[PDB]
Amino acid sequence: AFKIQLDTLGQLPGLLSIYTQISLLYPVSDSSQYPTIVSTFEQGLKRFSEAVPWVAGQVKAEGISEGNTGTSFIVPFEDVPRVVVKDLRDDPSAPTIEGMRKAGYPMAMFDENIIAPRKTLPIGPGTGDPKPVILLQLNFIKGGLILTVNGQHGAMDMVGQDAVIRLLSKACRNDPFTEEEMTAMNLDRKTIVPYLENYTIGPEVDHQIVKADVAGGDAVLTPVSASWAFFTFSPKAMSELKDAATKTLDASTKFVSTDDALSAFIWKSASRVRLERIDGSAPTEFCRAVDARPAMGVSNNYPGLLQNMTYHNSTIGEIANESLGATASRLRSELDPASMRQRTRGLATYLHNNPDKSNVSLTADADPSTSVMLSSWAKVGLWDYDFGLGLGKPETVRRPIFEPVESLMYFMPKKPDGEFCAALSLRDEDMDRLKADKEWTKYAQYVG
Ligand SMILES: CC1=C[C@@H]2O[C@@H]3[C@H](O)C[C@](C)([C@@]2(CO)[C@H](O)C1=O)[C@]31CO1
Ligand SMILES: [Mg+2]
Ligand code: NA
Repeated sequence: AFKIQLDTLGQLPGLLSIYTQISLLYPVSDSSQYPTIVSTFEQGLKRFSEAVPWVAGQVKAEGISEGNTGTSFIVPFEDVPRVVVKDLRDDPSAPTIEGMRKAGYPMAMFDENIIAPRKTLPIGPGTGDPKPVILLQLNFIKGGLILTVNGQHGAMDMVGQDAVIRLLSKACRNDPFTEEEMTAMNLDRKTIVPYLENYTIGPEVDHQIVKADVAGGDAVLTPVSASWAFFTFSPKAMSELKDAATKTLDASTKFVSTDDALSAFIWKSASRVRLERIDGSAPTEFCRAVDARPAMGVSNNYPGLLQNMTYHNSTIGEIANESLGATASRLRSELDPASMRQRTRGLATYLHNNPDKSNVSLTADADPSTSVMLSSWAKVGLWDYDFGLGLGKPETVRRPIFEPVESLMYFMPKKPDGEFCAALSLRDEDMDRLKADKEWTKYAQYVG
């Protein structure tokens, strides 16, 4: 038995309600291999659960009442995490490995309804019902295997989910866990962010509390037609964007990263096409997800939810028209560790002080029409894991498609050669213009 209070940050209503999904594709040479794939995975899940029982638990809330959104804990559920095994080899609506390869692994070929064990959003059957900490699905497709992992978002951010998956891979291989891994997996969560003393409200929580007169909130489904698409950026395209940004930096900015440069290029490209439907004076906010473990001095192997955002406010015309380096400098300027730490402590403290957490959101004031809400998974280690399956490393690592959430965006785990894959969700008007935009298509290959 275990009763592990979630990270205070994981008590955010918008995180408690969603699952983060990721899919790994492997080629499978012969259908004779599938029974061993399954048994290897089941034995790995069993070994993992024996070492760290909470990975098989569920997230459960208690103390909910009027004006009290309660407190959630990881508590026992089943003996092992649930894996669903699904044979799609003869399903004509399923993808095939050759179809994938020919289309360049599009998001539309990773349909969460077909290849994931549970939806991202709390929509449909069984989303009212236990919330398992992690759920898995093995999908047999013609010539291949799609492994999908779902993580309960209050229990883990993608850095934490990567930590968990990485240890699952070790458990499948029957490789020992290190002492540091075991320690990180068992750190107390409710104390991992030290609170601020005598804190009511401050700039730490700017852009994170919903107000009646300000548009924003969690996973806003806009009443406009929208879609998801992947765009790939070659290692050369990425280095040319980084070069272009580096040449045009603000005087206050010594350097920017590859990630900064692409995030900036997208904000600029989005703002540029949006000029076709709104005035340049229209405000625009970039909300950028940031792993807060380094600022807090926490192990990269901590499997919980320790993430914040940085916020950047300008206007559509300014962002579109300024240099790439000006825009990348905006982003880099908010990454001082001391700042991230103070802001993160402030958010955690505000949450701790307030039984009613219903107004708190990482995108509290991000207007979907003009904003960019981006989370980069570029640094996570998913391209390296083989799960003892004998299939080699993943051929691709892609997020499943789900309902369009206007202005929400992700970077996939960076391919070892340096290729980036960006998932963009935009209203049709914006998406169509972006795809036809020469400055965009110079670097971005549309995949879908
Ligand atoms: C459905 C959905 C998932 C989201 O993904 C990334 C990150 O995992 C948290 C979130 C704040 C996030 C959480 O709400 C985002 O705003 C969202 O709507 C996000 C945009 O930064
Ligand atoms: Mg409320
Ligand atoms: Na050790």
